[PDB]
Amino acid sequence: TPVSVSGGTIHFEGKLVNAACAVSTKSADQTVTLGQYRTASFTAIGDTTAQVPFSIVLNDCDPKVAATAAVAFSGQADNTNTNLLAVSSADNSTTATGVGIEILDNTSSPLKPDGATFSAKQALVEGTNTLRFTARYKATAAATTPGQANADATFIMKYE
Repeated sequence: TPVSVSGGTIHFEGKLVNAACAVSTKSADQTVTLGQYRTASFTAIGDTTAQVPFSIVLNDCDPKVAATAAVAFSGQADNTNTNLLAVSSADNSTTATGVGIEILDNTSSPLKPDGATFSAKQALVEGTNTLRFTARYKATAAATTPGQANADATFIMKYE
């Protein structure tokens, strides 16, 4: 018996600015796999899947230029809960409904995906610095439907 599954990926891009730090070329164009989940196991508004880790790696940082770094995220927001990213599918596949994608900083704080809600400021050390995040699905309806649940977002660095 086939199973109904919801899952997909989120793709992140950012500007390559030679500011206080330089963003790794790997981090500035990356795809994070969120997993596949049994659709029937989403049974209530607010159900969430496991947090999937991803990183933004900064190279060649100079704390003398800027003591701290933070990140904001921008994408098309879910209409039911605008603190989540709306999900989409490829043309050959159906889109899941009743879920959005949540991004959290390393303090476990969700970030509104409006391009102006920045993560907790992190102290920089000379050279390479790792900024850690997670992503997951969050149900926006009690009854969800199966399919692909992908998103595209941009990230924005703030050095202070």
